[PDB]
Amino acid sequence: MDFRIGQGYDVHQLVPGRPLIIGGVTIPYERGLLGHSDADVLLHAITDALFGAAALGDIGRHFDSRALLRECASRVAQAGFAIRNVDSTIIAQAPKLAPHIDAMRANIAADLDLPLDRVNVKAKTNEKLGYLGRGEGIEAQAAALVVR
Amino acid sequence: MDFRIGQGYDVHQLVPGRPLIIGGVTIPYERGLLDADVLLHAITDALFGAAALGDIGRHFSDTDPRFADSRALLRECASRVAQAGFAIRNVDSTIIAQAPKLAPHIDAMRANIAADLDLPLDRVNVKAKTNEKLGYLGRGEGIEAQAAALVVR
Amino acid sequence: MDFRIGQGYDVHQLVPGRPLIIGGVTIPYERGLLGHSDADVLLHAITDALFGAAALGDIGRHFSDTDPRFKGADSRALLRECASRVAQAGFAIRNVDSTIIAQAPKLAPHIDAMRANIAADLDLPLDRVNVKAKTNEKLGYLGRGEGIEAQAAALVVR
Ligand SMILES: Nc1ccnc(=O)[nH]1
Ligand SMILES: Nc1ccnc(=O)[nH]1
Ligand SMILES: Nc1ccnc(=O)[nH]1
Ligand SMILES: [Cl-]
Ligand SMILES: [Mg+2]
Ligand SMILES: [Zn+2]
Ligand SMILES: [Zn+2]
Ligand SMILES: [Zn+2]
Repeated sequence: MDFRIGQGYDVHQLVPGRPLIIGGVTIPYERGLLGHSDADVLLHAITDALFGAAALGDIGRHFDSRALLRECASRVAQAGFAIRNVDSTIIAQAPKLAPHIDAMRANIAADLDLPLDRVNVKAKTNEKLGYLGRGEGIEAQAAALVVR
Repeated sequence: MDFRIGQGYDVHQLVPGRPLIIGGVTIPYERGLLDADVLLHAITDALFGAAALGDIGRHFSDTDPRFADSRALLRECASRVAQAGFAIRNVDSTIIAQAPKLAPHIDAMRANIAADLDLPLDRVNVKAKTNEKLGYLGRGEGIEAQAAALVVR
Repeated sequence: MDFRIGQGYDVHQLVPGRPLIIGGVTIPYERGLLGHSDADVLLHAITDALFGAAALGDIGRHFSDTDPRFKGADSRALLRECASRVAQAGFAIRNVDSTIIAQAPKLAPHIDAMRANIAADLDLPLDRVNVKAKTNEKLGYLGRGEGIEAQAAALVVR
C-alpha cells in the first residue's frame, strides 16, 4: 500500500484591528493575523502538508482558508490519494488556545471529511523566545499521512 | 494497515543556574534549561499527535498532583498510546543547540528513549544541529527539539 | 509493511561572494549560502530526514563538518551516498516532502529543477518528490534575509 507523508509550515504577523482566526476559530484578542486571505496559519500549514504528501506542490502554486482547505482536499482526491491522518502544532505566546482546540479539530475533520480521531491540533508557547515569544507572530507546523 | 504520523516541537531557555538535561542525559555546561527536557517533550508530543490524544499539556498539567520527570511522562505517554490501540513503529528527532557538542551523548539519549518506549534500538534516532549562529538558538539563548513518530493501530 | 518516517532541519547564513545552491540548482543571486560544503540547505535537510528514517544518525555523523574532503563538497553526491547507505541498511524510499524558507530570491522558477535533481539522486519518479517554498512573512533573521532554512520529511520501508 502506497503511503506518503507531507509536512507543512506557516507563520503570520500579529497586527492591530485584525480578527484572530486559527483552525477556523475566531478567538477574542487585541490583534489578529496579517495575510492576503484570513491568514489562518494552522489551516495553511495543514494545506501545505497535504499538498506535500500528494506531491502536488504548495499553497503558492495553487492559490477564506476553510474553503481553501476544502479545495486542497478535493485536489488531493483528484490525484488519487485518501487522507489517513493530520497532526499539527500552533506556536503562540498568547492568547490561550487550550479552550479552542476541540473546535479547530472539529473544523478540520469536517473540511477534510475525516473522523475526529484522525485529526490533531497541539499548542505550545515559545517560552518568550524570538518574535513568537514576543507575540509578534504565530507559527504552525503540520504533518499529514495519505495513501494512493 | 492503519498507520498514523505525529510531529512534535519544543524549546526552553538556556541560562546560567541550571543543569542541562537532554533526552534523559545530564550534560556538563555553563548553562541549563528552564527538568525541562526539550527532546523528550517534543517526542511525547509527537506520540500524542500520532495517537490524536491532544498534547503533553492536556495529559500532564503544570498543575495536577500526579506530576515527576520527563522520562516518567514519556513512559506514561507510551502506555496511553498503547491503550488507544497504537503500536509505535519508529521515532526520529533533531536537537538544535549551538553549544555544547551533543555528538558524544547521542547513543545514551537513544538508549533512554528506546527503553522508555519499549522499542528496538534501531527504531529510534536522534540528530543534532547548530543554528549557524542565527537567532536566539544560534546565540545560545535556548535549545529546540523536533520529533516525528509513526504508529499503527 | 515495515515503514519508517524521518524529519530534517537545516539553516545556513546568506553571505556575499558565495554561490547560491539549493536543491542542487545554482540560482543567480548576489549572495549565497555559507558552509563547509556547497552549503545546499535543502539537500542537507533531506539527507537528515533519510538518515533519520533509517535510524542511521545524521549528516554530521556521515559527512563531518570538519573533514577537509567535504570542503566545497557537492551536496548531490552526499545525498546519493546517503541514499546508498539507506538502501544498504535495507530501506527503499517511498516519498520526500520539503520546504524552503527564504525572504529572497524568488524560488518558484527553480523549484521544478530542484525536484528533478532530488528525484534523480534518490532514483525516484518526480511524483514522489515534493518541494515547497515560503517566505517567513518578514519575521526574524529569515525575514531579514540573514539565512535560509529548510525542512524535510521522508517515508521509507524495510
Ligand atoms: N497560546 C497557548 C500556548 C500553549 N497552550 C495554550 O493553551 N495557549
Ligand atoms: N550542539 C551540537 C550541534 C551540532 N552537533 C553536535 O554534535 N552538537
Ligand atoms: N523566496 C521565495 C519565498 C516564497 N516563494 C518563492 O517563490 N520564493
Ligand atoms: Cl520573509
Ligand atoms: Mg523554527
Ligand atoms: Zn499562511
Ligand atoms: Zn518542554
Ligand atoms: Zn547544511
